[PDB]
Amino acid sequence: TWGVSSPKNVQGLSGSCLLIPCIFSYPADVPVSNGITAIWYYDYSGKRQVVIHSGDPKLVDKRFRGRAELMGNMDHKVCNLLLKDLKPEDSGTYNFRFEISDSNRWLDVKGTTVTVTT
Amino acid sequence: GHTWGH
Ligand SMILES: *[C@]1(C(=O)O)C[C@H](O)[C@@H](NC(C)=O)[C@H]([C@H](O)[C@H](O)CO)O1
Repeated sequence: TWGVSSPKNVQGLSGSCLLIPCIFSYPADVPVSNGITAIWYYDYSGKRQVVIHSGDPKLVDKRFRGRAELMGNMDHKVCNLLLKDLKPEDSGTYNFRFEISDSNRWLDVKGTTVTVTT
Repeated sequence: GHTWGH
């Protein structure tokens, strides 16, 4: 069925980097034309900013520009999120999203709460 | 888009 596997909480040191393991699944009925668009969000409920966007990065918020990267393989269903140069401001929740088709998109509500420490 | 809104 549809879903995403990632840790619920993750902690990193300011200045360092953080890697969030992530894997997603979708029904074998599966369509294959959308090229699967992966998108990570930050503060989905509040300001909801884009951390990455396989579609077009021009949609990525200036806050995460060049400070985040998708370490995955759609062909393996890997969505790992790499955070470069951590800062305290990076603390918060991250949620993944992927789209195979217009009416076949999914968002992980669990997300991953990232808290940057010293 | 839909579902969650916003
Ligand atoms: C809404 C959405 O816009 O995300 C409609 C999607 O079609 C639906 N996906 C499926 C497979 O039904 C999603 C989905 O239910 C939620 O993202 C689950 O968290 O909801």
